Amino acid sequence: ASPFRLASAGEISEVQGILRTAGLLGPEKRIAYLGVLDPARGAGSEAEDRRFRVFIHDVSGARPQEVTVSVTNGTVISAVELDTAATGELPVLEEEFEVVEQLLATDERWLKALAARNLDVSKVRVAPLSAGVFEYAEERGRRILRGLAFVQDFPEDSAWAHPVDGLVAYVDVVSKEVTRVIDTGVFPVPAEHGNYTDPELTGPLRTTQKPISITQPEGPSFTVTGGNHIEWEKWSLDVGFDVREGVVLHNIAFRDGDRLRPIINRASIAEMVVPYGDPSPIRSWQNYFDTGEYLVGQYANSLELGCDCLGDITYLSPVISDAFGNPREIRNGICMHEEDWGILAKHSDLWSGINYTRRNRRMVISFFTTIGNYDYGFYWYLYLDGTIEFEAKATGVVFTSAFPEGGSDNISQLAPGLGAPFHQHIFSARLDMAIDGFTNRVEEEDVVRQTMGPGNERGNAFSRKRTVLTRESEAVREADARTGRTWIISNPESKNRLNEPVGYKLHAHNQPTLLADPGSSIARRAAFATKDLWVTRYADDERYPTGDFVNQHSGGAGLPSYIAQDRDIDGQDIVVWHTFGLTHFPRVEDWPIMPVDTVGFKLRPEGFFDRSPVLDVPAN
Amino acid sequence: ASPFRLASAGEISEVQGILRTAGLLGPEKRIAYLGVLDPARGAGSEAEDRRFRVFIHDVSGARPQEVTVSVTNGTVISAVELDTAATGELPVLEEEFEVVEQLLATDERWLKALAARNLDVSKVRVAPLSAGVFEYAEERGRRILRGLAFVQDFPEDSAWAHPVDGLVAYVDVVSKEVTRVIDTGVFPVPAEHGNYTDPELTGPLRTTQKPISITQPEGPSFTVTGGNHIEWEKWSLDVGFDVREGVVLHNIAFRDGDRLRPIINRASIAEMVVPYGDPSPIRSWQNYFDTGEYLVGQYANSLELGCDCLGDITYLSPVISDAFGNPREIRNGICMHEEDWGILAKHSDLWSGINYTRRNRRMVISFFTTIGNYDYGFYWYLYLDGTIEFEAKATGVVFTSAFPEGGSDNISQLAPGLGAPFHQHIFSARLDMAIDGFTNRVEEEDVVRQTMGPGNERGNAFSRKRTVLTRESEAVREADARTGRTWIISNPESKNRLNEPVGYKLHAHNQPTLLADPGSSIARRAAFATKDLWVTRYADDERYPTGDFVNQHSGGAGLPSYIAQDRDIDGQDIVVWHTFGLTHFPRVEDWPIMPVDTVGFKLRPEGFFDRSPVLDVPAN
Ligand SMILES: [Cu+2]
Ligand SMILES: [Cu+2]
Ligand code: NA
Ligand code: NA
Repeated sequence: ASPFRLASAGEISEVQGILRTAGLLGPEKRIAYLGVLDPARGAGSEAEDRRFRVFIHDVSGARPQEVTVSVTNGTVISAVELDTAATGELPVLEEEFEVVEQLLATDERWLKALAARNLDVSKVRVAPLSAGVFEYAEERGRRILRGLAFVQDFPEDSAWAHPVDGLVAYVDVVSKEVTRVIDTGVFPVPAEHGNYTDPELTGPLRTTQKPISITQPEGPSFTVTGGNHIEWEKWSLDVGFDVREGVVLHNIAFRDGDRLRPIINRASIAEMVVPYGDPSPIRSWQNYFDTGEYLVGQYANSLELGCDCLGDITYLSPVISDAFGNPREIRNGICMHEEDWGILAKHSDLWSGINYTRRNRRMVISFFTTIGNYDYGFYWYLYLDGTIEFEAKATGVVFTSAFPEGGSDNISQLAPGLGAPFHQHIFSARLDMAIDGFTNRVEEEDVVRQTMGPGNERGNAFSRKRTVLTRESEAVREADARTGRTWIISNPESKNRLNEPVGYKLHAHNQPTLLADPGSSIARRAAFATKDLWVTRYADDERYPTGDFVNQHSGGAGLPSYIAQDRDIDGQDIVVWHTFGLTHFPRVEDWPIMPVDTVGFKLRPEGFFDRSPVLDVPAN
Repeated sequence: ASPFRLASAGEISEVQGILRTAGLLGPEKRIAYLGVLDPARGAGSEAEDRRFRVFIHDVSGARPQEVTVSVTNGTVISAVELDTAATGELPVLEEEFEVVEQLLATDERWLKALAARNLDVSKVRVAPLSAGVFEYAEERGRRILRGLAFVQDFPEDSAWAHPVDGLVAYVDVVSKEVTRVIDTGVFPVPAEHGNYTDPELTGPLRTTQKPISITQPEGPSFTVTGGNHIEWEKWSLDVGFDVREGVVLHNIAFRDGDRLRPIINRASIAEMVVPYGDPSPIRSWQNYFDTGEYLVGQYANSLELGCDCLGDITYLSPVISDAFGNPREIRNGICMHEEDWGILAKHSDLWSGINYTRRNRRMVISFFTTIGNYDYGFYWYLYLDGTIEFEAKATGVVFTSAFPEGGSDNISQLAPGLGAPFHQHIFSARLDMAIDGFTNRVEEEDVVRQTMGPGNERGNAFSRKRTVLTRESEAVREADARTGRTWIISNPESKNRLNEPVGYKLHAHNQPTLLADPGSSIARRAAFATKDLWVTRYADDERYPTGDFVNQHSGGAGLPSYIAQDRDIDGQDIVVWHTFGLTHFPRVEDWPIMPVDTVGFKLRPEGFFDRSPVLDVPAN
């Protein structure tokens, strides 16, 4: 009965039926996005009204539509025609990816370029990539993908080992036209294979690894009710899934004695951008908005027991829509389990003679997505002591190019003639905060160094300072690792037993933010990525830091437009947006398949509790 | 037969006999430090000579001595008398701790201060703390401890809940005189108890945690030979133990095909300092050098199976000397085990149809120490992919004070009337590098942003730059998180298959360094803590960043004096010293016993291998 339950196959089928009945889903229509809307602000509100948001593409070239449907009542609530040259194109459809290689295989400019390189078109794979917004006026209002070529020597070959540099093509996937083919010159195609299951490359497999067996003889310590409501070691939350954002956590709360205390109303990764730093015209347009352009939940993997998730695993299998409105199950797409996490607290006291040790554990909620060559794991952790942490795991195969004779300032060499362009992987976490309720504020905390002198005669004192962010115009903040800068989200109307406002402290990793020139297309489209922390006043329609329609959309939407409203955020319903990412200069060890690298953030209680919340953990 | 084997009980007994017969270990003598010396540099050192270094204290006031003995030959190699006003006092003896409380209990000034506060002297515990060097000219050349008082209401009570503020005493522990008693005023003694095993405070214990069973049905994947030589998943190393430094790793190497390739010759935590930032004269002198002043190895815990170390555990039980030269075993003082570490690499490839997942593992070497109220865990990790990581875990009970009426800029409130002064925990890792051999150099790597313009028309390019550190005077470096600064240790004479020098990259956490005023006593004595990275030329006698005799040394010893030699470090035998630490503003949740917080660093291969080193890991 919970309003936060996962979408069911029947709900998606019913949305299909409602759209069909309304005349909105004829044979020329495709569903590019479908997802459940969260309840509006208001305790109780409608007893039950499940509403869905749909983006509807038209393959004949007519204008697309944004539609909201009530599956409970069987009604279309609103339907608006979109002017995509103004507000952005819809997300890329899975069926449009296949179009690109097929169209290029019959284009005489493409065939001439491959013939000049002595390449067989039947062996050339084309990576179909999002287009962005650059200097090509004919692309405005059209759905464009750009293609880069790789050779596959045989059907099981890793094409990523054999980039065809100097060549790029642009394709209109609705009119099925190749608009431009650009050939800047022949580069040798790197010849070494990158087949990481070939015994010639792996050598004999290790025989030295003995098994590690992780079991839970009495089952796990968490309970799952209503399909997706979790209770674990005083935590309470609902696990959602959205085709765009992937796993979404709702209603994160902590049972403190007899009271369920809210902490975070909604937590998600609301965008992720992968900008490339190679100025070659073959790749200087290359920027993936995996969330906003491709929809990461759509490409979620089925996770295999014992390989992907080890231990006593509970799975969720979320349902999404295909392009025609039929439900599709992602079997075993979300893994949930608890993990031992070392020592929690320990002290051996000389004076009392008491020796005390307790162990920690964490609850893990994770999913993995694959987008072309890259594979990303998204991990949410809850700890016994009240800490909440997010970790992204990046692996897969690095995107390759030729390595130029004479070297490069923007490309790493991985193998003879094989390069890997520099790039970043930058995430935006949207944290709809609810620390003890919705009246919240953000303070920036810096360490304060003090000068030796009166009142500090030995020059040892140091302190800290907290600055309240009171309006959106002052709530765009940068990291400062040297001064230990953190941000505290507090509730000024809820005090702990020492009469201090309860709070949580956000600890960032302080990695570099977006490196592109501030005047670049990517800096305008991914403005969120240029600053570490943004705070906005909550609003129903302010969902993504890049806006609703990211594909081929110029600047003008998203966080810079939201904060211009300069709303009061001092003791209000607020949303924290945290930018964090990895800057990747590829190394030889990343080839031919990359070991996991990680980045994340965490939030720790800061006077939220009246004392340690884990004094009641037993010894076992 | 290995020169790097742990010291045995028999070796320590031989040292005792040698000292005794040489007349160096009379009844007035105490051993303040005893440890084995590493072999001198020599790629052909065959004749085994086990040598021990000893610091001998004299309780009657005679000059202490530094002695080197050969246990192989049964001889005293050298014995030097020390002038401690010049070169520093010897480490604090465990037996001097109790002397402070006993001497104060009969001092009329101390008793009068307690009587004014209505405190029973039999209930007053005194923390005996290191003195440092401040304004008191009468302390130069004398062994001083300073004492702070806490009330224990009953024998099993946590005295840390009841600090007696406004009172401090100084004690000469050799002449057994109380030199000063300072009473700055009466503060209420906080009355709430902090007994974290009292059911009245814990409440009923949780019944919700179900067991997690971690077993290795075929045994562990590592082997231990010669007592302390580890082989695990291509790694090879020796696990040493020193009473000052604790666990020391020797001869870290990686078996790459047919070659055993050195990486690090010796890795240790060579100092750790805990400076306090409260300007009250009761505490403004307070700075713990846990390694240099107290010796963290001698307070190592015996680690309990299933509580401290969980899984299939292999223990080492190192032997140390007591104050009279008798061997003392620290039973189960070092835990060794391997742990599952999630996904190592993963890719699902559309074009080849191959789905690939591999799991990661790490080898863990750990010990725990207790120094008064604090407990520290030291963890070294080796990963399958060549990564080396260190993690310190801080827990225990925070050091307390009164919380002043009207508040404080330098103390947190934990409970009614109970404060916790601000402080840091700063570590120095000493990494005697040996990347493919001893000819190494360090480069500083910064991200480079590029401006939009010719050759970068779309404003997307970015790059990096590397600066070689060529002499010690230019090898004192600061972090810069904003530019992604890392340091690369490479061997300019050993190239990978792409003809680039092999290297390892040091990734710091970029936490704040020492906050004290640069003119302060602590900044002079802990100068290492003021900068993130130091590089020196290797020398046999440059062991600790703070010098050999840290206790009551006036300042400048260790790294500032080593660096002043300005030696060539460009392609030489070099040592990297990395400073890293936690800045602790105590929170309510840290009381009455603190959940673990962590800090560390890691090193990752950077073109050390010719491709990923984990292609031969099986699916399992
Ligand atoms: Cu990358
Ligand atoms: Cu601390
Ligand atoms: Na909110
Ligand atoms: Na070295």
